[PDB]
Amino acid sequence: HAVSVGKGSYATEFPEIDFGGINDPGFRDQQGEPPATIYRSDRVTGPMQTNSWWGSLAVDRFSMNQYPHPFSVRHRAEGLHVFYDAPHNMVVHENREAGTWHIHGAIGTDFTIKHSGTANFEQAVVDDYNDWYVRGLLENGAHQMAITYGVGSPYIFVEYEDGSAVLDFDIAPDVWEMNGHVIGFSTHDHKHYAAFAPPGQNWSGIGSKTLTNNADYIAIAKLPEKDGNMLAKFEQYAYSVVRDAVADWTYDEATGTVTTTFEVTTEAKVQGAPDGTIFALYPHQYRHLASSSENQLLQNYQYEIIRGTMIGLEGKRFTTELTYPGVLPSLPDLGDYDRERLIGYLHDATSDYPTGSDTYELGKYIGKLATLAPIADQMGEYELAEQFRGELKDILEDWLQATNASGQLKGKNLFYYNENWGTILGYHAAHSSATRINDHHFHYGYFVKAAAEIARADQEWAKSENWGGMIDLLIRDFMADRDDDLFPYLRMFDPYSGNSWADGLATFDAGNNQQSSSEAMHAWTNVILWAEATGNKALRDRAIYLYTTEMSAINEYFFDVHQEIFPEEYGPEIVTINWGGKMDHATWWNSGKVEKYAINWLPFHGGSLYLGHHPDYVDRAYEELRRDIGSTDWNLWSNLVWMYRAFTNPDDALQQMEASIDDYGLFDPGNEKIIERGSTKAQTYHWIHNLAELGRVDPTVTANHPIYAVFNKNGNRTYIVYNFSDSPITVQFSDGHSIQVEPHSFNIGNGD
Ligand SMILES: OC[C@H]1O[C@@H](O[C@@H]2[C@@H](O)[C@H](O)O[C@H](CO)[C@H]2O)[C@H](O)[C@@H](O)[C@@H]1O
Ligand SMILES: OC[C@H]1O[C@@H](O[C@@H]2[C@@H](O)[C@H](O)O[C@H](CO)[C@H]2O)[C@H](O)[C@@H](O)[C@@H]1O
Repeated sequence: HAVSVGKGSYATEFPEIDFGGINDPGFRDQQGEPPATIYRSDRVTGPMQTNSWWGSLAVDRFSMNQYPHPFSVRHRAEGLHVFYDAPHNMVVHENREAGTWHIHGAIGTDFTIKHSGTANFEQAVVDDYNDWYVRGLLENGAHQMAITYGVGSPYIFVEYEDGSAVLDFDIAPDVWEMNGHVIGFSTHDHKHYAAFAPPGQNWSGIGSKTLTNNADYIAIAKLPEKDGNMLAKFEQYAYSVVRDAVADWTYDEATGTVTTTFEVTTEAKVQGAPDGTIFALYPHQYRHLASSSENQLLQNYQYEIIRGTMIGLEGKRFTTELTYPGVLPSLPDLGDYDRERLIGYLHDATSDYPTGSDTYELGKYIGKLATLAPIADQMGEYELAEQFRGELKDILEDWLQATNASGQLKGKNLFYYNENWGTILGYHAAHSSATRINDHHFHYGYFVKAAAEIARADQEWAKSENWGGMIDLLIRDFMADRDDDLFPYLRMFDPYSGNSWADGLATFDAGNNQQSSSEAMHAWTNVILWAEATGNKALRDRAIYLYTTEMSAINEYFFDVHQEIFPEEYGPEIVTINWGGKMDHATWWNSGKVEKYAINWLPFHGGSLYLGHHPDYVDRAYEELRRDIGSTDWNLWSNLVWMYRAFTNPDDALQQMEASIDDYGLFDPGNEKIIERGSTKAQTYHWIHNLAELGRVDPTVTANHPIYAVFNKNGNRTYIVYNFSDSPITVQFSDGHSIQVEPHSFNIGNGD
């Protein structure tokens, strides 16, 4: 009932859960499994994809509302409803007492794509998928309608079995261009679309509420404008149905460049149809478009969506280019702190304990210990650092074993492989990590942090035959490569939307969502560190690709650093939860003002420096939070605000820290006013004093190795490298600076 993996194991039978005498129904219901029923055809076998923009198609009989931008769509017994949020559908609402804001559209229907033979389909199943498109199959015996659609596709491709095409409207549309087999039309409220059938198959019902075509293939396009030249361009690719779509990437270690090429492969539905499509690019893509793709832009082809303006680009492929900025295992010892005061805070942290038994609360605790251990090493407190790492080893050697001393499955503190979906689940579970396959990057990222800190000091422990095998299993669950026997590809990540999606099932009418983008960035950071420590180049590079891409989406959709995406009337300077179809300044729990910003900053670690790349943003966001609070009396998590403020004004951060850090004493789970429960006084004091000495993050300098950071204080650069190798290295920076680094050390600020 368990599979050995090095010294560890995972359960292959669902354990008899030890509830610990807790009767709370919510807690008990968490210790379960994801849904038994998966709505997929027999063409889709093996580990099932989860955490996707389209997931509600797999989980609900039909689907919930989905956002294949620029459209929204939903499957129903009667067919596929299609919608586009026009400006008149978009609203920005504020609930002052709740402190929440919501940017959202409507769940309406512009028309329904129907099958002539039935309006009572039995179910809609996933019939195929690739990196960002899905093929949904509405089924009723011989009657079938296969719908191919995707984020960044202004087409919906429709294939019929045993019937023909129907477009049904509640109010008769305006057919403003009638080319026989191709029509340009607008809804009563002036939304512009087109429909395409093979030559000779002419549309009927023009002027009525129901447009019909005898063809067994049609495509729908959202048109950017009521424009016959655009209609003519959409005709060129309307018969090229996307079958394959891959996002292939490379990391150039010398330059830091992460290059991603998005390539489709299509199947021709008429003779001579080109192999290509029209893509709709999101801001995080087109702002980084490779020179070589520029000639494919369709300049005036714009769509407004929740994430700003999408633009059209034609052809088989396009490429984006991003810059990986490095990460560190920890800030080094470069601050002007009182070392005895910091040593005292390190000892104070021995009082801390996890505030729950589930993967998330245990995760926060081990992240806390892993953050303290290098600081203890720096202060010369090696015995204390060893105590922290020993505690990490004790916790991980427990959780990474599924059996007890007698060889029976444990009832808690273990991992289990759900074969139905194909996912590793940890018990105790929380935040629907097991029942909805939620948040695996957020939770398991902390387990990887703990393992990476152990590996930094003890390479033996981290070997695959020891505890490394189980760590690499957890990593595969949340970010597997292609053709993994146990897990779907890159579970958490949507390579086209550019971000992770936290909900395994996506059964919301706003599509999927992600709240803590920083806990996603923390997961990617820790995989980079773990992979560097254990000599796994392929895994490291995949995590670099994720870190760097996710960063591009965070800066657009969570922060809107360019002040182009959020509506002018939206008050806050952050979106807390991004959805497929809407944006909230709100949290998944009842919180105050600080938390609706800081949930996208925490935890602070050696990969957090991406938060400081846009100093005008950091100032604008801080000042807005300060305005709303009305002072620097933060309602909760004060230390996170001080650490954030230190990115641009460490003098201010320092004065706030000095005034309040010692307000309360040792760890108290009931009181997060000053110190957030995943944080410590030691971490806070070490971070702010390091920033005070280093100055600003400098993202204009790259290096030819991946574990580094560059800071700039009034034109004076500080270069930091950590070397995980047994051998000395030389690191070349993009500004001409060159340094040597000894084995298993920082170049500067090793401490002692
Ligand atoms: O959707 C991902 C997020 O899910 C959150 O839990 C949700 C519950 O709070 C709510 O009552 O029910 C929905 C399902 O309808 C749950 O998804 C977690 O708390 C978040 O951590 C998670 O990212
Ligand atoms: O401060 C006590 C409150 O903490 C909340 O936990 C938050 C998580 O839900 C969220 O996923 O992460 C943040 C940051 O780690 C946590 O503070 C509980 O949900 C509340 O019920 C609790 O009162």
